[PDB]
Amino acid sequence: DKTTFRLLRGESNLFYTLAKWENNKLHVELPENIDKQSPTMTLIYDENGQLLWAQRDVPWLMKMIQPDWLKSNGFHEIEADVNDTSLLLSHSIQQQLQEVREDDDDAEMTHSVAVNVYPATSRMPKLTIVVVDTIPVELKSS
Amino acid sequence: DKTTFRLLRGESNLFYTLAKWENNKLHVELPPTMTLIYDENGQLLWAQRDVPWLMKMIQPDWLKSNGFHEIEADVNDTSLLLSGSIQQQLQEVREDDDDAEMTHSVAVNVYPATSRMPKLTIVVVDTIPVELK
Ligand code: NI
Ligand code: NI
Repeated sequence: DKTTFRLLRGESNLFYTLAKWENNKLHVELPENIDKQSPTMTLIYDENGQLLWAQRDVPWLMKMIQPDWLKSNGFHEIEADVNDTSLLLSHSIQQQLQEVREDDDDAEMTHSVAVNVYPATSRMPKLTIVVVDTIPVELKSS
Repeated sequence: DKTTFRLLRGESNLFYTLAKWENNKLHVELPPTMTLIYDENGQLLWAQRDVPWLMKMIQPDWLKSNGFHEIEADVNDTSLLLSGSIQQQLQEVREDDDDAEMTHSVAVNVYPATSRMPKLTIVVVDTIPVELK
């Protein structure tokens, strides 16, 4: 909750820091195995809500992010089913998800989402960074 | 265990975001943990507190890659990691065995060189021992 919020807001900063504008475009300089260094998903939008960069293409995830949310700092929650939650990681969370599947394969998983607004800068346009924790809330205890 | 590393690596990304390279020197802004920052050759550039016994615990091999480790320490050394709140619990551990051994979680994170910073390795240590919550 509070530690989730802080660690998610902290990952937003890492990506902001590592982001650059070259060739009239946004690029992020990330270590080789970023996906594996953290169980998070990041998206980066402009002041008008247009996607500029996605750690990956995640349809269900992109329809959950209400444009409204991009105009202010916030902590939200989105929902996915076990099947989508598992593609977010596609390692041992997989066994746990199978266990959720054994009792209810239509089970809903809740994911925390941090929205961070960055006012434009001399070397950086106004930007909105969105960070989604990929470990559902129902599996945190483990 | 797992969230332990995630919270330590969060304290690490913080220090990396506040960091700056000016006058050819690393510049660090002040954001239960202790942080140390090293360069590409594995030389210390900054320690949040100078704790000699801890530095000799950070195996140079660990600075090459991101990783999660554990280091042992007696009660005298663990209590030197805080200057002292938790100190009270440390006194009763000491009171029933001055040779008690303490474990501390250690997160190592590597940040590749870029166009605003050179390759760094930030090391974060959980100052509260594993067996004291
Ligand atoms: Ni179904
Ligand atoms: Ni002794």
